[PDB]
Amino acid sequence: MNGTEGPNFYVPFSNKTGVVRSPFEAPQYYLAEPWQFSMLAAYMFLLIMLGFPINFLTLYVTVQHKKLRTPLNYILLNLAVADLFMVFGGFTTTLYTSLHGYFVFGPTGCNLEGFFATLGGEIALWSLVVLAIERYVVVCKPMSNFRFGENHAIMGVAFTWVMALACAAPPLVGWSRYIPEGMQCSCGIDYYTPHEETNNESFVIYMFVVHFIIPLIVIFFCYGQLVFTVKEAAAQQQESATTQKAEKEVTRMVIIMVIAFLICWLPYAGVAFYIFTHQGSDFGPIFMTIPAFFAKTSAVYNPVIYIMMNKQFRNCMVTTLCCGKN
Amino acid sequence: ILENLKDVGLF
Ligand SMILES: *[C@@H]1O[C@H](CO)[C@@H](O[C@@H]2O[C@H](CO)[C@@H](O[C@@H]3O[C@H](CO)[C@@H](O)[C@H](O[C@H]4O[C@H](CO)[C@@H](O)[C@H](O)[C@@H]4O)[C@@H]3O)[C@H](O)[C@H]2NC(C)=O)[C@H](O)[C@H]1NC(C)=O
Ligand SMILES: OC[C@H]1O[C@H](O[C@H]2O[C@H](CO)[C@@H](O)[C@H](O)[C@H]2O)[C@H](O)[C@@H](O)[C@@H]1O
Ligand SMILES: *C/C=C(C)/C=C/C=C(C)/C=C/C1=C(C)CCCC1(C)C
Ligand SMILES: CCCCCCCCO[C@@H]1O[C@H](CO)[C@@H](O)[C@H](O)[C@H]1O
Ligand SMILES: CCCCCCCCO[C@@H]1O[C@H](CO)[C@@H](O)[C@H](O)[C@H]1O
Ligand SMILES: *C(=O)CCCCCCCCCCCCCCC
Ligand SMILES: *[C@@H]1O[C@H](CO)[C@@H](O)[C@H](O)[C@H]1NC(C)=O
Repeated sequence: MNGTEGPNFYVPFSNKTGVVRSPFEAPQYYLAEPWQFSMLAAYMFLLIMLGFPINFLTLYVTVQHKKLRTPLNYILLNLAVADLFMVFGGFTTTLYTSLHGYFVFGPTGCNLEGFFATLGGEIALWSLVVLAIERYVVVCKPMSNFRFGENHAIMGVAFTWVMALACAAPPLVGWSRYIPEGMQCSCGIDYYTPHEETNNESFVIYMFVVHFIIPLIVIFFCYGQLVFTVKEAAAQQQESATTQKAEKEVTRMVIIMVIAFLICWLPYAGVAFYIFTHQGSDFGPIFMTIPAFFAKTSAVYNPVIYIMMNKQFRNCMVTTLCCGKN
Repeated sequence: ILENLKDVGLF
């Protein structure tokens, strides 16, 4: 034995020496040194100091630059809101708790923080998907006489919020549950504990299939198509230097977007899969924090890729950051 | 492609 179970938590440390306390009641300095808790807090601090400005600016610059307010940008704004949910639901809370050494807000707080952090990360996830779809639709033109307009943009946004609730909401009402994770200072979805009363096993399969494999398939198909369309277009138009550049830039971007989606979610999926395949294993509190590190950091790198690296947003951001103009 | 690539912020 190497864990310690409680009514609604799973401390990844054996109580054979009797030192384990509830992660809702007292510091967990026995499953990690106090300094490592400070580094946890340091990391949440970084993600805020970088994460909030990047994502807030994205909304701000949109309020003040007409040209950004197009239907094809809605999903990107959406991405930025998702990131902020992660910032204020997840990151700030975790900065606060890590410095106490445990999840001082109790089980209900655990349900709130876990819900908003998950909602955030999930809306972001499905945004990145919807965006690949919209790009495929607009560029690959797989539908005769179709024009992407405001209404589709809205459906796309609504679709992400529905898919995200499809993930964050069940654990609030019986299908899986939220419980402190890693170092017990933040709450996630229980995907590593065989907990029958809530049906964790079927939920983990559902998550992996509907919320990882599907997204992965849809992204790969769409951007694969796009890279295909663009390679072909350029080959049939080699007299155009510009078209040759677009083909190269678009290919580079797709490699960055796909690799970036992997880095962000592969760890959660990889780890989840291993625990499912190797039922009951010694997994430490720090190692269980790794998948979170990869996902949560996307609140910074996603907007770098999808906003800062977007020519339009960038210019507007530079103009706004440099006072009047530049 | 070019206009569309601009619209979706990819070029
Ligand atoms: C990890 O292991 C430790 C050790 O097993 C465990 O901590 C222990 O929890 C029990 C209660 O579940 C504590 O027992 C109490 O001892 C104190 C003595 O001061 C009493 O206040 C408690 O009340 C008892 O006696 C009363 C008689 O007047 C009764 O009215 C009452 O119903 C109780 O019988 C109780 O005896 C024990 O002290 C701790 N031990 C340590 C070392 O902390 C811990 O809970 C485990 N961790 C997890 C997460 O489960
Ligand atoms: O030049 C941009 C004009 O439109 C802005 O707002 C638009 O944003 C969305 C269109 O995709 C819709 O929500 C809204 O109905 C549009 O009007 C801005 O409000 C206008 O003042 C600008 O002239
Ligand atoms: C602060 C931490 C957050 C927002 C973590 C969110 C994690 C998920 C929504 C995880 C999802 C998945 C699993 C639980 C396992 C299977 C694969 C995923 C990635 C869809
Ligand atoms: C965000 C919290 C992680 C801080 C990074 C340090 C973790 C890796 O560092 C090692 O981890 C072990 C933990 O059991 C310790 O026993 C070692 O002393 C420590 O060097
Ligand atoms: C960014 C805002 C910082 C929040 C202040 C965190 C206060 C931590 O509170 C600490 O919790 C300890 C448990 O480890 C207690 O022993 C002490 O009461 C206290 O010093
Ligand atoms: C309009 O033209 C005036 C804005 C020019 C500001 C230039 C100053 C750069 C400040 C960078 C901030 C880095 C500090 C990060 C804190 C850790
Ligand atoms: C827990 O602890 C040990 C590591 O010392 C591990 O090898 C073992 O497989 C784990 N046991 C259970 C029952 O999960």
